[PDB]
Amino acid sequence: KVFGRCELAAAMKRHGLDNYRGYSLGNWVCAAKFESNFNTQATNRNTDGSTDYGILQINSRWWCNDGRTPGSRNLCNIPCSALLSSDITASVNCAKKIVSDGNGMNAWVAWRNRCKGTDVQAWIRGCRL
Repeated sequence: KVFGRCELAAAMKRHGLDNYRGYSLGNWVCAAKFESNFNTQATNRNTDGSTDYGILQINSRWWCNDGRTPGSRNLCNIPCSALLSSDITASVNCAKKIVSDGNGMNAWVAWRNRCKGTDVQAWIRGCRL
């Protein structure tokens, strides 16, 4: 599924991401935009052999099991395939664990490079929330 901007903002809010660990909804929306272009099916192979999955490009090195990331963990206790669903629950639950891990949203390199410090509220402008 390719979410609309305001549609994703509503789903993220519903699932408890808005101000989670102090990160406003705009931050999450912005991260999703640059991680996946709002596409739940997005996958991207990394140089180290791990793969990033779903709307928030959650990585198989630590967070999910894909069966082809040697030495990796599965700290969210999910198959990485679950992170590709049209329903964002698994991605949101796992994101919450990630953002609690110590470095906040800096875990998402596209958030640090493209969202951090910017006017992230723009991402939820006009949305009925």
